[PDB]
Amino acid sequence: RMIRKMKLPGRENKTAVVVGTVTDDVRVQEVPKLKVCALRVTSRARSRILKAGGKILTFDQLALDSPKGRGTVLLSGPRKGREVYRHFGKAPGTPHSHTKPYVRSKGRKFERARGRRASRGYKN
Amino acid sequence: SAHLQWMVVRNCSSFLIKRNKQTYSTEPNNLKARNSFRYNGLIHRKTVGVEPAADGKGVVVVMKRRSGQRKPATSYVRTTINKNARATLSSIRHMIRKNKYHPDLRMAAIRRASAILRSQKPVM
Amino acid sequence: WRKAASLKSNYNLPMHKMLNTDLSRILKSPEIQRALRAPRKKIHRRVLKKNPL
Amino acid sequence: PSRLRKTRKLRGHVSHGHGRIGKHRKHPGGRGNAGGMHHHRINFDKYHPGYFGKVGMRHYHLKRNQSFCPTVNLDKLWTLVSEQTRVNAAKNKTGAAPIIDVVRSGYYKVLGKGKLPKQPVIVKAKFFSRRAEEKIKGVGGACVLVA
Amino acid sequence: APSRNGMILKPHFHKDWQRRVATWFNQPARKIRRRKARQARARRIAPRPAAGPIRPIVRCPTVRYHTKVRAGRGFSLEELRVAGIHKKVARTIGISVDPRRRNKSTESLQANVQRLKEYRSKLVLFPRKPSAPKKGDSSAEELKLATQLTGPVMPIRNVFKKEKARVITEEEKNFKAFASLRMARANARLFGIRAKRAKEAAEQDVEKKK
Amino acid sequence: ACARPLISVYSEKGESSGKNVTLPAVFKAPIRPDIVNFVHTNLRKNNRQPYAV
RNA sequence: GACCCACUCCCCGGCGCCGGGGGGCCCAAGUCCUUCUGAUCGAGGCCCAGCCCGUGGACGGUGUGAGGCCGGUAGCGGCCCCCGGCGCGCCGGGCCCGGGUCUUCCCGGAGUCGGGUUGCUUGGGAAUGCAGCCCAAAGCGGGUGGUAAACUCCAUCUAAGG
RNA sequence: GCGUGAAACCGUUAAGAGGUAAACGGGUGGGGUCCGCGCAGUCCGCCCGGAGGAUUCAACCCGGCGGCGCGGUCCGGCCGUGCCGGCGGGGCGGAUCUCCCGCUCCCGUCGGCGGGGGACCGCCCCCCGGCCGGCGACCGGCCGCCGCCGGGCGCAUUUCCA
RNA sequence: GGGGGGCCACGCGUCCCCCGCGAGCGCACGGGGUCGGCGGCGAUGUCGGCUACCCACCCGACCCGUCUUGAAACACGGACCAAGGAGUCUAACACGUGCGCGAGUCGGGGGCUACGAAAGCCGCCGUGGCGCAAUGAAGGUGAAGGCCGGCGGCGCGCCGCCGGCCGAGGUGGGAUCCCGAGGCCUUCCAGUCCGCCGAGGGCGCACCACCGGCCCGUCUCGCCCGCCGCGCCGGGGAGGUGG
RNA sequence: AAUGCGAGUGCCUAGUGGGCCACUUUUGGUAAGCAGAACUGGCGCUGCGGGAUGAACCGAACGCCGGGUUAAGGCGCCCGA
RNA sequence: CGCUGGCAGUCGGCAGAGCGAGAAAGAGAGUGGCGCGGACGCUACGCCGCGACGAGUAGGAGGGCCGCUGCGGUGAGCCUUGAAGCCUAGGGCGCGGGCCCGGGUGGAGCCGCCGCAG
RNA sequence: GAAAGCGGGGCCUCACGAUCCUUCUGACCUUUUGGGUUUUAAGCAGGAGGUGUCAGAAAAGUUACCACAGGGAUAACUGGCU
Ligand SMILES: [Mg+2]
Ligand SMILES: [Mg+2]
Ligand SMILES: [Mg+2]
Ligand SMILES: [Mg+2]
Ligand SMILES: [Mg+2]
Ligand SMILES: [Mg+2]
Ligand SMILES: [Mg+2]
Ligand SMILES: [Mg+2]
Ligand SMILES: [Mg+2]
Ligand SMILES: [Mg+2]
Ligand SMILES: [Mg+2]
Ligand SMILES: [Mg+2]
Ligand SMILES: [Mg+2]
Ligand SMILES: [Mg+2]
Ligand SMILES: [Mg+2]
Ligand SMILES: [Mg+2]
Ligand SMILES: [Mg+2]
Ligand SMILES: [Mg+2]
Ligand SMILES: [Mg+2]
Ligand SMILES: [Mg+2]
Ligand SMILES: [Mg+2]
Ligand SMILES: [Mg+2]
Ligand SMILES: [Mg+2]
Ligand SMILES: [Mg+2]
Ligand SMILES: [Mg+2]
Ligand SMILES: [Mg+2]
Ligand SMILES: [Mg+2]
Ligand SMILES: [Mg+2]
Ligand SMILES: [Mg+2]
Ligand SMILES: [Mg+2]
Ligand SMILES: [Mg+2]
Ligand SMILES: [Mg+2]
Ligand SMILES: [Mg+2]
Ligand SMILES: [Mg+2]
Ligand SMILES: [Mg+2]
Ligand SMILES: [Mg+2]
Ligand SMILES: [Mg+2]
Ligand SMILES: [Mg+2]
Ligand SMILES: [Mg+2]
Ligand SMILES: [Mg+2]
Ligand SMILES: [Mg+2]
Ligand SMILES: [Mg+2]
Ligand SMILES: [Mg+2]
Ligand SMILES: [Mg+2]
Ligand SMILES: [Mg+2]
Ligand SMILES: [Mg+2]
Ligand SMILES: [Mg+2]
Ligand SMILES: [Mg+2]
Ligand SMILES: [Mg+2]
Ligand SMILES: [Mg+2]
Repeated sequence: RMIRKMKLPGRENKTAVVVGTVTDDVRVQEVPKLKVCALRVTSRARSRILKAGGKILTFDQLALDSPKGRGTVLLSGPRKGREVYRHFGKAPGTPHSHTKPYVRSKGRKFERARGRRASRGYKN
Repeated sequence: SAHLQWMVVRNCSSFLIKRNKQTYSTEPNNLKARNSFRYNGLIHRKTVGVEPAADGKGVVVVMKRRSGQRKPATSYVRTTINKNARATLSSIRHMIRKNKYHPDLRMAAIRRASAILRSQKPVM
Repeated sequence: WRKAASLKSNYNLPMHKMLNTDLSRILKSPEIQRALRAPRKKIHRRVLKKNPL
Repeated sequence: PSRLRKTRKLRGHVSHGHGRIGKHRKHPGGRGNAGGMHHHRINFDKYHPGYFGKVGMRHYHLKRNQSFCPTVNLDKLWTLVSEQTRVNAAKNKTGAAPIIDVVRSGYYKVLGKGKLPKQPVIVKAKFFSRRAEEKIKGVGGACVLVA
Repeated sequence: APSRNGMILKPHFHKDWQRRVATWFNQPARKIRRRKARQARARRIAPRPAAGPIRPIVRCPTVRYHTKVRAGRGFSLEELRVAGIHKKVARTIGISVDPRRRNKSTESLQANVQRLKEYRSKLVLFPRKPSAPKKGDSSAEELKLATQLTGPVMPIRNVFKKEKARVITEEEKNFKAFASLRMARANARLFGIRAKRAKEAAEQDVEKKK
Repeated sequence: ACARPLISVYSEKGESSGKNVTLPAVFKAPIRPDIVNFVHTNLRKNNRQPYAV
């Protein structure tokens, strides 16, 4: 996601500023050089970035380099990426609501009969 | 750094007293004896201490040299001022201002040195 | 930080969140000091409203 | 830490956070999952749809080990072997293709979800999906079946 | 009474569970007791290995584990008979034997035979009479260098055969794996009914001739 | 930081000997009293003996 | 049974001798000078052996609060008894022994299995286990193969003795 | 039934009070009990004036110590989550490759596989040269300036003391 | 426009339409009070002490807890005092928050080596749990494509078939960031560097709304492709719909 | 169009689910301090000034104070005027 | 409560003391025509400045240098020249929970701060 | 109906019913467990058999011999309003 959000036109030779953590994503083969400022960088992402040839800064280093944050691209992770957000919204067992229910386990006989089948009762 | 170890010692130091809605410090080189970042006598690279002499008369002025910071045996230089009440007040002020040695403690050093000389007078 | 622990299986020293921690020397550096506005250290207390009438 | 709990701030308040009118009685609606059909039906239908009834066939002596088939997508296909396996084929000129044994890494079926880098592979797997074998043939490669 | 949103939980605390509570406060006490018993046994059998008899190379059943290999209970009688070791003498020299095991394959059989040969090459056998050596036993220079083995005897390690990056041939590029899987599944599913329909076709058409 | 000084090995008479050891990188690890307190107050409960009426 | 190869050492009981457990006794150093108290175990000091011992600064007692007053504590510390194990020599006994390839023979647990029905039990669902009654076996047999039944192959054990 | 000895309740002494049961909130007043160890009322800095007293000021000399140094770039060291090189030596790791050795199928020949090298790659450690950058979590000697101390010289229109 | 009193009006030198620094000195309806003004008393009877001991007066003032629409109630509990006395622990789940590591993470079970029954270590002890893949009752299946050239078929487009190149969607809103028409004064214009602002124009984070796309189940319409078994075989397309 | 105001959005969540009174509208009843509705405001959950007294009426809602002025009420005496 | 306000500029003989003012932006660089002196501050979890506001049952949240008992650290803490406890017409602090001193009684142990636990 | 069109019940506003079980219908449908064939059985999908206390327990009395937790949320006295 960092590669795609810094691959956009116009934003070359800029510092990607991350407040969270830069984690490695292993389903990508080529890493270009990147000037990175983050609170934390994981050990295998750090190796890939430094082998690509970029720099990894901390926030005091960013404050020394660009005090006003010029030539920077602020980035943030997907906030709805957590599993907690699939259980949120309109309640399950309501028409047109694709909300994940809370089950002790998933399977054939775990909440699949009365509110889910047109055969047994009704379907929302 | 001084800020870094101040964030450790600001609340859980052994020199700290918190009673009667006041806070202080029993630190050896804390002139004004209060718990603060500016007046803390051990976190800084350049500290000034003003203490009474071992015998009845005189004022001992202590500085911290820049070379041995992890070497507390030879870190502090000590001088003894057994003079009149005015030339010691010129001398300590010279030692701070002309040497540019931690210059925001000069009036605190003079006010401590006046109090030591007042305490070494005969009582009424 | 470049050589891993040899008697442990896979342990490294932890990374620093902040390399230069002496923020006094950070703040009174010419890199930061030029990109600041003028300090507004004048205290403006309240004005007793006299009746102009 | 009981000193951080709500009980220490509830000393002096008569009903202890539980109400003057409706008291903290013992079980005022039944015990456990009582009344799923009758008086907790609205909660059970508004939050647990499908909870009552029978669906599907029974299987008496089901052992989970027979249907063991762990899957790996093709975007994780190159993480099973080392990096010097991958870069040596990139610098290679004779067209030799490295062999990835996913049963050795602990996978049985290969599904094809992500991209593959433009270099030949020989994937040995117990099962393949159709898009998984076509993405390997399109990049140029072999899908070897093993038992 | 249920709250707004949550799981339907079934806690199994409806019996008198507080009577049968097993606490683990004697766990660091039983670890020391097991360690002292282990060291007392290791001192009791002084040149014999501390783990015990050697366990054979064994495949695991039940397809989740059929790729791994394991330590079994004992060497089979076929394996001991091929290796040339009597079954009532093998237990006296630290070879674990069970007679229940069968040998369906050849490769595991010869692997355990090689396992027995390599252990027999490593066995340092003391004389039954210490004052007088015998025929089938070790010499005096090996008994003074004979020590006690720590850990399992000849530990069992899962090996994987490394293969060269091979050049893909034209017939390997033509193999349709998914089509082969689907047609093999269909031919396994439809084998009996096809043979029965062929039997009916041969039975209805032979009535025409007679 | 990254600068590792050269600590001197002292003899049993109190004076410095000729041996110098470079400072290990462990001494430049971050200082986290909150994590030290969290580890200490959770690991100090592990030596406790049970009490009950 | 025959053909070959290979064994001269296993067990117990006494006689006598060789290096963990229980018990008993003991093992360092201040009551040193000033001083508070009703009594000190308090306080101050003991130089350049930084009072003395420390592998002993756990505890308890002693007229408050003691490493050095006492019992103790530390120590691969000592001394003195008793019991047992681990071994050697000898006597009186036993035991008079094996492995491999062919050849000829032999081989199994019954009012039990199993079936019906009844009742209890189990997660076991056309019956998981147990028991009562009735029926009641077979020997290329019998049991199991988590849906009752027929046919046909397979796989796997050998119940009703210890 | 004897450490400490609370409250409820009671006796007595002392003080105060009393016909709207007692008690209470606000606001004062009076009388007591003690306290301020009250009862001639704060000191501090500078300057001026008047009576005194010191072994005394500034400036110079010697010695010690400290600070700073863009000593534009003084000599020498140390470090680098710095970067390149090498007729360099080494350890870990690799799903990058490949002379002896056990065992195996077929005649000491001939093929697969268990096992140590050997090569390759990555990282790290230690020796070499180069710059870069740091010594403000990490400096030494000379030199320059400034400050302080001690000892001289200062013989008092200076400085200090009440 | 022509021929006595108040004006925050007081330059010189032109072109031309209408006919950039003077110093001083004081006063004060001016960014919240000062006096550079005073007087009495004070050592055995007086000074100060709001609070706390007692008493007096004026005004106010019904006994608390609880249930209740409503309690001072002729509603219940209560003579008085001391001590004890009531949302705890375990398990499970949800959500928030802090820490560590991070597509991984976790030794909880086991093993090694006074406090210490602690702490440390294991990695071919990561078995195993949870997460990384869903969907179907199940057999099972299992998460972008587009363009071009050549060939075959249908009657210029489509389908199938081999080679090349491009490549993980778009629209609207969107913190932040990028460019810069022009400009931010000292005697006057050109004039480079360092900054600062800015009309307008862009790449657009997270997130939301929407339109597309892909995976599994199911329905409808259909034409094709594969070979070791040519088949009640296997694989695909288009359009809705359930997860 | 005027007037005024920073908005939008997501989790977790206690208590409650006996109510009562008043202007106006209004059902049953001879009527009720009766029973039952609509709207708004109250009481409940709330003290304060006034209605002598007082759940709901009139005024007005509350941090601790000094000065001034009022509301609803009042101004012979209790009792401020 | 809000201004998601202000202060690291204590920038001193290596000095020049400022950002309250109706009007987007620099007290910018270069290029040509004696006397050795200057209050306080800043526990940044700190300090300071402007406004507006303050009812409360059931209930919820936050802050307690409020209180009790025990544990790990720490006060070169207190103590037979008198600890805990108890009494008090004594002096006080804090809105309050409560706390600190003085007198008496008593005769042996007790407390403050940083965390932990009930 | 010539066609435009109209019609997937009644001109509109009522005439009706979950899970579990049973029964019928539908597919060259899935499973029936080590495999194959055939009955049987279990599934998937759509109707029905019914809960009228109609969001759906399977249910007669008596107590002056009586018992408990409560209620002035509720009667039999007085007192109130009328
Ligand atoms: Mg409350
Ligand atoms: Mg209650
Ligand atoms: Mg509550
Ligand atoms: Mg309730
Ligand atoms: Mg409850
Ligand atoms: Mg019901
Ligand atoms: Mg609730
Ligand atoms: Mg004692
Ligand atoms: Mg002493
Ligand atoms: Mg003692
Ligand atoms: Mg001593
Ligand atoms: Mg002794
Ligand atoms: Mg002794
Ligand atoms: Mg001993
Ligand atoms: Mg039986
Ligand atoms: Mg029974
Ligand atoms: Mg049962
Ligand atoms: Mg069978
Ligand atoms: Mg079956
Ligand atoms: Mg048996
Ligand atoms: Mg048996
Ligand atoms: Mg006593
Ligand atoms: Mg007594
Ligand atoms: Mg009297
Ligand atoms: Mg009155
Ligand atoms: Mg009540
Ligand atoms: Mg009532
Ligand atoms: Mg109420
Ligand atoms: Mg009441
Ligand atoms: Mg009454
Ligand atoms: Mg009652
Ligand atoms: Mg009573
Ligand atoms: Mg109590
Ligand atoms: Mg969480
Ligand atoms: Mg209720
Ligand atoms: Mg009514
Ligand atoms: Mg309200
Ligand atoms: Mg009101
Ligand atoms: Mg009236
Ligand atoms: Mg007023
Ligand atoms: Mg009146
Ligand atoms: Mg309030
Ligand atoms: Mg009292
Ligand atoms: Mg139609
Ligand atoms: Mg009709
Ligand atoms: Mg009767
Ligand atoms: Mg009756
Ligand atoms: Mg009753
Ligand atoms: Mg009533
Ligand atoms: Mg009546």
